[PDB]
Amino acid sequence: REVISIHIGQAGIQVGNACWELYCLEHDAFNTFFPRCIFLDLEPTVVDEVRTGTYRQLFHPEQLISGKEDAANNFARGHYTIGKEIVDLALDRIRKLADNCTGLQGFLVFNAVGGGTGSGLGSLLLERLSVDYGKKSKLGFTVYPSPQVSTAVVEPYNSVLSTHSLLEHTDVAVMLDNEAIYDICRRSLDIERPTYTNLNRLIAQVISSLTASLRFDGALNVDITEFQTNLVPYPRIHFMLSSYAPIISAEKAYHEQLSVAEITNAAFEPASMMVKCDPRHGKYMACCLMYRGDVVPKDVNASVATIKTKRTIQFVDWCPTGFKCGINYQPPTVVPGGDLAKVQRAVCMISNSTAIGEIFSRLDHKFDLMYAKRAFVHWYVGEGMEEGEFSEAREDLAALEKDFEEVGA
Amino acid sequence: MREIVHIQGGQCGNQIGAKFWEVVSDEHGIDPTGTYHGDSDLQLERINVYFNEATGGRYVPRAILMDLEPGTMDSVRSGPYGQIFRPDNFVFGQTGAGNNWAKGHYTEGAELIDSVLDVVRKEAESCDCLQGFQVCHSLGGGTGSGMGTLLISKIREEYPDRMMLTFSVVPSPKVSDTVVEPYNATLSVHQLVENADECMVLDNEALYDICFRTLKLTTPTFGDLNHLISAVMSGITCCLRFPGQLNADLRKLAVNLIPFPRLHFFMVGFTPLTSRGSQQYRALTVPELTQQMWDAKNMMCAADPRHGRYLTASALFRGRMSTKEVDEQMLNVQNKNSSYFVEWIPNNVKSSVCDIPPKGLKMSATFIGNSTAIQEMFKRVSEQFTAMFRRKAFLHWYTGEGMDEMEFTEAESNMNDLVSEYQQYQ
Amino acid sequence: MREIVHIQGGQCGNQIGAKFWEVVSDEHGIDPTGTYHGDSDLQLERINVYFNEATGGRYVPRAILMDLEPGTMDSVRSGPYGQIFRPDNFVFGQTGAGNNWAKGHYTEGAELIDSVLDVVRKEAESCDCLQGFQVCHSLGGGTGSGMGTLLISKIREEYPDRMMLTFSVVPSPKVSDTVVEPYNATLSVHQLVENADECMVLDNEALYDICFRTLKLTTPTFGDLNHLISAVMSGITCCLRFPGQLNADLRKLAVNLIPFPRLHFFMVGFTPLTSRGSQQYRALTVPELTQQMWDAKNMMCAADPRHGRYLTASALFRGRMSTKEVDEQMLNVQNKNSSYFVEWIPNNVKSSVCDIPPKGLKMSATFIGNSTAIQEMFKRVSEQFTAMFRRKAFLHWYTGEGMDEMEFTEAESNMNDLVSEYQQYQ
Amino acid sequence: PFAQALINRLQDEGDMLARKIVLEMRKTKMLDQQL
Amino acid sequence: EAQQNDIKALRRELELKKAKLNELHEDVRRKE
Ligand SMILES: Nc1nc2c(ncn2[C@@H]2O[C@H](COP(=O)(O)OP(=O)(O)OP(=O)(O)O)[C@@H](O)[C@H]2O)c(=O)[nH]1
Ligand SMILES: Nc1nc2c(ncn2[C@@H]2O[C@H](COP(=O)(O)OP(=O)(O)O)[C@@H](O)[C@H]2O)c(=O)[nH]1
Ligand SMILES: Nc1nc2c(ncn2[C@@H]2O[C@H](COP(=O)(O)OP(=O)(O)O)[C@@H](O)[C@H]2O)c(=O)[nH]1
Ligand SMILES: [Mg+2]
Repeated sequence: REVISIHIGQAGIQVGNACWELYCLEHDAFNTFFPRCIFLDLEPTVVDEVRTGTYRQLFHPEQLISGKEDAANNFARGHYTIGKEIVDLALDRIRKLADNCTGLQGFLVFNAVGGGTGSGLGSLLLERLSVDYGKKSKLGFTVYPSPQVSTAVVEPYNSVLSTHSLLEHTDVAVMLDNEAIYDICRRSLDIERPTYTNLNRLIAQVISSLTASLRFDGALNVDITEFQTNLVPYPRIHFMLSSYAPIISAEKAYHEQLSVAEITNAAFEPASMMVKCDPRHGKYMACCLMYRGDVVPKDVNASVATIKTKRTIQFVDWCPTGFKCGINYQPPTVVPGGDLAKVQRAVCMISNSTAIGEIFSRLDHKFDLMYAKRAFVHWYVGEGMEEGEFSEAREDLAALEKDFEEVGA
Repeated sequence: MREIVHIQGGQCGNQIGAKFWEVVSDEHGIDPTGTYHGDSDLQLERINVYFNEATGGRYVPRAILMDLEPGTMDSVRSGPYGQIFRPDNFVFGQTGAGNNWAKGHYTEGAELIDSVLDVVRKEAESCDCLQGFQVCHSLGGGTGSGMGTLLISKIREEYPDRMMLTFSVVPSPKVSDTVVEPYNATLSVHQLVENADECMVLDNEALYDICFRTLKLTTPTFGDLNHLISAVMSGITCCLRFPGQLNADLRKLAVNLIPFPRLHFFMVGFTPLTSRGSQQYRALTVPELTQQMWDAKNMMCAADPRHGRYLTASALFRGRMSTKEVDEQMLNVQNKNSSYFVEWIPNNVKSSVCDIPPKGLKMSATFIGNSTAIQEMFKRVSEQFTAMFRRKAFLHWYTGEGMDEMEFTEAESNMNDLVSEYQQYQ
Repeated sequence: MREIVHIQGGQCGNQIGAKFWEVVSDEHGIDPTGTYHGDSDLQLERINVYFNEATGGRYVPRAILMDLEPGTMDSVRSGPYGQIFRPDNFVFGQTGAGNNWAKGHYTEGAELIDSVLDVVRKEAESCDCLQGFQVCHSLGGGTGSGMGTLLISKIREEYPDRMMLTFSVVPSPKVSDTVVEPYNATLSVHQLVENADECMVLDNEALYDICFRTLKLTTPTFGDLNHLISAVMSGITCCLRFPGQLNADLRKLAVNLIPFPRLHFFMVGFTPLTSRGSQQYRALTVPELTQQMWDAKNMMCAADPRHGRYLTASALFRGRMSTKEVDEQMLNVQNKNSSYFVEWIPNNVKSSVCDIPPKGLKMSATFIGNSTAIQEMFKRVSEQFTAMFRRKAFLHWYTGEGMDEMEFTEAESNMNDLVSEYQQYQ
Repeated sequence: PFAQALINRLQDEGDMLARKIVLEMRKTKMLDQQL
Repeated sequence: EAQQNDIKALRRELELKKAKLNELHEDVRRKE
């Protein structure tokens, strides 16, 4: 059993540069990863940093795909003009990666939707993967732009135009912001001046905690097909809040008494979500709890009972059994130079609720304001688009808002 | 990989470009004799963006000097970093225009523009993936403005997809060297609005004012002013030459700062800029760089941005810094000074971080604000232009060369409709 | 965290502040270069209150020098610890008021005070949590009194919820350096009673008396007077910089010593202050500090408190001491001389101890008493003001600048009702 | 000459800004009761 | 010369008023 990982863009392969560092440091159990990867980007600067880095010999030279020139924060450019010449080479490699494989669980894609490469050719890669395989799962861990913290200007245009394909192509989509992670590193990790490297290190922790069930034998294992049923009650509602516990420094960890009861609680407070949204406004549709390390089924069982009996958070009226647990034996590993201390046990929670319906509504106004005056539209239209797909992507998010409001009732 | 061909025109262009190639050659560690002598590995792998390996480690710049008077060429060849250019690239007329835009655009350009195009073509296809061209000229002179402007139009006809940067200085009445400044600048802008991709506006008032107030220089010759302009140009194309935590090429900045195709006149600033006596009395943090960036008395144009609103803004950072501090600082200035920014655009600031500082510094920054205060100069120019043209002063020096009255009226028309669209979007 | 921005105005302010920054920097172990060279880790914990780290151990003082003649600015940069101030904090006019309160408050202030305000804003926003501002100036001169008082009024309407100390020497007939001293003092005090949170009265007469008897100095230049004043300022704000068994901050002192919003004029003394001939014959215990503290011939004003009544009093102790001894000494001096204290307030003395002595001594103290005898100065000054103003002496230098006659009558009324209102609570 | 028109533009803009400042004061004074 | 003084006074007043407006806007955002 193996699962291969695709990384797109400046954000994608930097996340991968930390994720693969953790995989090699963690390791027959290796068979699911050893790498079965592909980096691809339009700007050669970040890929060729890997080609000369410490992991020169680790990656086969062909694997590291690199175009000639960047899409430059332009969804249309990275989806219609420049994507068309590189995407064919990428997926015609990924095929022979799958032919190397025999028991493919799925693919997992890493991209940020704000940019052009992460968004544009992300969706383009996804569309040819869906028509080629269809049944095989493709987990997409995307990075959406934050409400108030922002680096680009045209990112609302990109985020809406990317989402329109992220609905019906990916199977399980995990949101991740930058402000929420910045807040996590500021609050729990007490790092007052964080950079992208620290963000990517703890993103890898989440990925590792949800594939450790395939790699190592636990008391209750859970495959990628399991998330497919247990968390998405409707074919078009798959957008997951993420959380992790205990995110804790090296000194505080020894002082505190980490156990199963309190980390099940800590994984539920909005002070520890990976996406800037308040689930107090929403109702939980389903929750999924990956437990790693020193876990007996009793205290995880007792912990979900206390959550259900609390009234600070509510569930939908549909699910009395609104949980999916999972226990694995091997504890989480640490990276030298990393900030997370060694813990006997950790919890990665992936939920689904209606709080996500707020982020789309928040997104709508920013896109709406700019589009009404036709700001920046001339860049995308001359690239090959029209006014049709702007308006039609707009009404797709309008439908999604009504959808969440209907299901939440 | 990505390629930048350099083109310099006129006296202003040649001397600005001379100081430019001095600082770039030092950044890549190339000696005045043309051979590599740097220390870090990082300085080798991205010199093809600016140089060509000839033979025996001879790295010659990919530049084209262009003028009509030999004084500038000989002064270029005389000084250091003067023996690094290919003598075939010194394309050079002989008669001279002399602050007559008509000479540099219809009569004398007609016999030089053929030779420059031959050199720039052979120099363009010599490299594989062109990123764009980079022009440094003026709008007051004749052989800089007129010939350089005509060269911009011909280049955009041949290569319509490739990028185009123009560092152009504009005349102001407080520093007025020639008498026919309005006649030249108005006609030059008429061609810049339709031919260039983006124009980073400069001026001598702000440059002299900057060296007085902030730098506190005693005798600011053209060397120091050209040194400042070169530091801006190195900062704008540091992303191609060095790896960073967030990259932003030329096209990336262009699409994030230009919301409408005719709105491509920028203001520029460089930080940090401190007096030599106070260089050790200061920290080097991101907030300090931001306070000096958003100061209205720090733009390198004589147009106060607080007289209007910013449409967009850009900040290219260089150095080991935390991206969170970058975004928090940009958000902070976006909330406290809410009236100076446009409302129907949230996020008026694009940011980027490169990992290699300029030589000698720890952390630097470059600001490019596309504001609506730039329209004051166009009005500040058009009022002078009408003052002459109501009464046909100096007009015959251009009329007997080919321009008719409709050309000047067309230049007034384009200037007037432009200032109305900046006023519209404010 | 708790922060004090320092402001020095006029010639009097500049020498006082100069000797002050030497004393504090020497306490924190910073050499004239401005780099850290101390040993104890305790000295580094609380340098955010007065300094900013620049780079490589360089600590810059959080002070602003403000004057009108460059003689004082150059005399500051010449002396030791002169190279530590940031040269941009030397905000500075050029013409000169010259002992004319109207010139200091209406003509030259109107173009210099925007500049000094802008520096203060940067210095206030550069830090996080303001505790207050600290202004040292005189009341006889013009560039200190009128400009400094305008600065006080402008700042108080900007940040109204923060404390503010002002240390002001006041004129007296026995030390009469200028001729228009009352015309300056009366108008300055009128503004201080309505703007400043608390004032600390000083005078040059008492300082000369201290240097004669207690110090027994041969040649008391201004350096020694500024030395005494600096020791007082360091002593009062020692609590924020060092931990102790009973800490008392500036706001804690203000609310404990001011019973009514208009009664905020204090007289200050410092101990131990002994001559080198008798410093060898002395002992260091709490009773010897108190009976030298509460002596009338040790106050730094020419207002003998036994000619009035004490409202409240305060003592700030420094050094490893026993708090029982501190409290019983305050109890003894209040029970014996019960008549000198106000009757409707028991336990008139606020006391505090800090565990870091100044360098060169084992144990020290600082006394701040809010008596009612301060009205001797108000009557003593107002009669000289009346003696000239009944006859319109020197008036035209004030009148011809913008001031009219009702300004003097209003100032007379407010000073006169103030000494009347001190007398009623007496 | 042209400064005569500049004074009109600056005067009208200053007056309109006062109207915006006035309305905003009522807004903050309205939220302060709700708090 | 008179009209020039009028220009440099109206802009300064305009500038002060714009700064006050920003303060009010900031307070509304924090209070909301
Ligand atoms: N978590 C995380 N996010 C990143 C990182 N680098 C970039 N991003 C995000 O990526 C978004 C912009 O896209 P980029 O990845 O930088 O660039 P791109 O997706 O390759 O698109 P192009 O610039 O056209 O090449 C920004 O909003 C960032 O939030 C990173 O290292 N870690
Ligand atoms: N910054 C800078 N400006 C210059 C320099 N030389 C000329 N200028 C400006 O250029 C304008 C005149 O342009 P000119 O040299 O006559 O252009 P040309 O005749 O077409 O080559 C004047 O306003 C100068 O201020 C220089 O070396 N540096
Ligand atoms: N303690 C002290 N007082 C001073 C010093 N220099 C001047 N003065 C006092 O300042 C008063 C005159 O004020 P002046 O210096 O002219 O104030 P300014 O002109 O406003 O700066 C005199 O009464 C002096 O007692 C000094 O070095 N120490
Ligand atoms: Mg990118």
